Amino acid sequence: PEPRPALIAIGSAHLDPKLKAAFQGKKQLQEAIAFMKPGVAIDAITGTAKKDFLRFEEVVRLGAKLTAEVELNLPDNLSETNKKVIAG
RNA sequence: ACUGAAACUGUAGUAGAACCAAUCGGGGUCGUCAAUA
Repeated sequence: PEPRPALIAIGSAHLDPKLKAAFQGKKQLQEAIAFMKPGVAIDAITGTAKKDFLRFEEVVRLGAKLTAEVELNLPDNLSETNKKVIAG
């Protein structure tokens, strides 16, 4: 069989459009949405940090509400039972 | 003379080891102060 495409299209989840507008040109604020989380690996016998295993990771603050547009291009003939299966 | 489809930038990883909030100090003891007549 030929490969089926998806019935669901799912956009990228972006920050609220008005919040995004508030940020424009405020480079310092865009950086402040995220922060360094430290990361280190400990040696199991010495209980001390391994060599090499020290990392700093950008993480984005919790509380972000993002929304993505979704499209369900369901077939024209699909039954109401099968619609409710997809929704389920 | 016809939009390729489908695919999580994810997986493993202790911001930790070492470091004395500490060193010295009798709750003690005597003559000063003012300037003239």
